[PDB]
Amino acid sequence: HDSANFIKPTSYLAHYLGYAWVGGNHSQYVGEDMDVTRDGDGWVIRGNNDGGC
Amino acid sequence: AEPVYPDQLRLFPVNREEAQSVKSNIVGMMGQWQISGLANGWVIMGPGYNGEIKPGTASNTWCYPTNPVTGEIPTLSALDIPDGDEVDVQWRLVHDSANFIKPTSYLAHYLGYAWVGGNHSQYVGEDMDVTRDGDGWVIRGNNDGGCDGYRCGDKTAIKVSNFAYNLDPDSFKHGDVTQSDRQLVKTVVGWAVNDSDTPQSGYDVTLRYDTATNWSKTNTYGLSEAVTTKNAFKWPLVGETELSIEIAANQSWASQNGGSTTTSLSQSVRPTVPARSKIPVKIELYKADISYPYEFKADVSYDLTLSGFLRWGGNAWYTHPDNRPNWNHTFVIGPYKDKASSIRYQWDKRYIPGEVKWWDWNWTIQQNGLSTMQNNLARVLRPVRAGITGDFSAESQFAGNIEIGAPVPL
Repeated sequence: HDSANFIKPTSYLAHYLGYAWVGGNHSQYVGEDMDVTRDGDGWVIRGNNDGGC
Repeated sequence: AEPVYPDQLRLFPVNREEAQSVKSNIVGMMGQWQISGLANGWVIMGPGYNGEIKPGTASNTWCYPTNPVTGEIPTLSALDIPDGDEVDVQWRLVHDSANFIKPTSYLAHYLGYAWVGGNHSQYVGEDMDVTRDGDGWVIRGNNDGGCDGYRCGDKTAIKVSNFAYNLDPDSFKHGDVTQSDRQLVKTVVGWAVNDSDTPQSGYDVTLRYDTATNWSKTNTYGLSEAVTTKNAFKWPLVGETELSIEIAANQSWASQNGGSTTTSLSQSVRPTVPARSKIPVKIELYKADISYPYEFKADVSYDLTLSGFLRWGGNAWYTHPDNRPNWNHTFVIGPYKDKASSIRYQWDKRYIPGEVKWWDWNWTIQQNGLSTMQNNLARVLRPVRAGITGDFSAESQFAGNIEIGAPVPL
């Protein structure tokens, strides 16, 4: 849940390698508007998909 | 950045990540089509907007109070039970109304179980019957006379079993060990002769006895194909004859599983013999039944099982069923063993929506209040200490004997 130390660097790493749509619908920048969820024994971080794009 | 407990929230500071971390609880606590701000231009929308979090502005802001409090379950002092045997201690434990019967009945009531009480009172935990059943105990409301209500004859049942003891290291003692029904297995006698000028200790005699069992199972399948040709010919001297040719092929597959278990036991003697002397030895093995008494001081833990049907008007199960189903659940009152049976683990992890799989404690906090649930759970989980005396017995065990004799000069 650390945005400045964990969420931003990993999103930027994914962006630099060529992955698409690293971000949420409520911002224009990489690593913004990201949702964190608990799934099984791990965690999933993905951009918010509410509204339209 | 910091965990947020929903019971601490107040609609007067709340980050977007904090609001998203606890989303369903915040959405459930606001009216439909209500819009309130979070912080730094972000606002959260109520039901009908599907809980969307989008930039906006508002004067009504959610705000975690400047100094929130910790909601840990308090720890109480131990309860002392008069000394006796295991069953006496259990009987004294399960017949305490103020310390055992009331807290467990209130815990069952708070979770949504129906009819926790007897017919001769209007309050929870009153008019309860205690009975001895097998290796455990059953506590249920008295069902004499009549009652008025939908399925008022289906009283919730509380069951106690699987008692365990955590001994104090320096308190255990045991008495005389006695044997009965002794049957001989095998014996051996021998001599150790030393004719040198120095003491010698290089001698060894060993007796060992083993038993074992085994099992296996096998499955087999197969196929077969055959072609036959038959004709008739006339050959010199033999005359008419019949000639038949057959060719065949087959395939087969098999699979096997098995296992075994072996029991063994051995005895050895290694004497030291003085110079110019001899020593006799003897080893014996028996089967016998063993008995001895013991005593100690320990801490008592047990399993708690609740059985009944959940109320239609609301219950604490995380799916919130409304068809009045029959329910069973077991708690372990003591050291941690599993997540599904640990009250403390579920209570501590109530700020993570993905960990709520058995009981919804935030619902109970909303229904009854934080301090009421804290005190009830503190009374439920109170430690218990007592002194124990008992008896041990077992059939068909092993008994041995090893002897070194006196030296005889050569």
